[PDB]
Amino acid sequence: ARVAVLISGTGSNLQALIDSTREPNSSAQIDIVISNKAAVAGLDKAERAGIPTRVINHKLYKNRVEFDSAIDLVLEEFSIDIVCLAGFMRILSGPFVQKWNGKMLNIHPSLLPSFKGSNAHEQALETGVTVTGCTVHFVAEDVDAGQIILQEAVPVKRGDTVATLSERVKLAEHKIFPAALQLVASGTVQLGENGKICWV
Ligand SMILES: Nc1nc2[nH]c(CCCc3cc(C(=O)N[C@@H](CCC(=O)O)C(=O)O)cs3)cc2c(=O)[nH]1
Ligand SMILES: NCC(=O)N[C@@H]1O[C@H](COP(=O)([O-])[O-])[C@@H](O)[C@H]1O
Repeated sequence: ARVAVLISGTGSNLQALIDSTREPNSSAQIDIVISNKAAVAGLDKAERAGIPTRVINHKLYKNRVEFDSAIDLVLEEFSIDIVCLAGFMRILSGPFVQKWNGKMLNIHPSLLPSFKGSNAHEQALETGVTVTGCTVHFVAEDVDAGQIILQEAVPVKRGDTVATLSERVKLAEHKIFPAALQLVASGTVQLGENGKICWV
């Protein structure tokens, strides 16, 4: 299966996916990396790995649908089968999500359904949980509400900050995102016709 990875920043999740998809038994190949932001470290990581990159600046588009259309054009250019959102921070439009239904995965740094949104660690710390984690899910129109593929729990230590908690949770993200991508790319896991996860 042919994979696009969408990023907005550092790209540690991208790097873990590069490493995993290059293992001999990988059912996935990363063929394009798309950032909505110029000059982020994730682009350097892609270039170092010899993977093509595109920058599609959302600020240059009148609305989400036009921006998503520009992304979709590149996905078609590279005959992409599966999209991974890896630190990509834009909400995607309904029609784009529908087109890619069952083919698009996101990593989120909480145990969904807790702490949806862009500041999950801030929320986890404010709430005072002692266990947080990360989630890979299929992307549905409602943000962070699509079907869960894998999760991993991560402890919150007393005195944690976003810096220390995010660091600990990223170690888990780097395990479950490659594992989830392999499950979907191999056809082991799919989004069922009933909209529920199906393990074949
Ligand atoms: N339809 C849909 N889109 C998705 N995009 C992402 C991946 C991103 C999930 C998130 C983005 C934001 C958000 O508020 N984005 C802002 C910009 C934030 C920023 O400037 O950094 C926006 O898009 O206007 C909060 S969580 C997941 C996901 C999903 O499940 N469904
Ligand atoms: N709303 C999605 C979200 O918060 N994504 C989170 O952004 C970070 C990106 O790190 P990376 O650029 O090093 O992969 C990761 O923690 C990812 O789960």
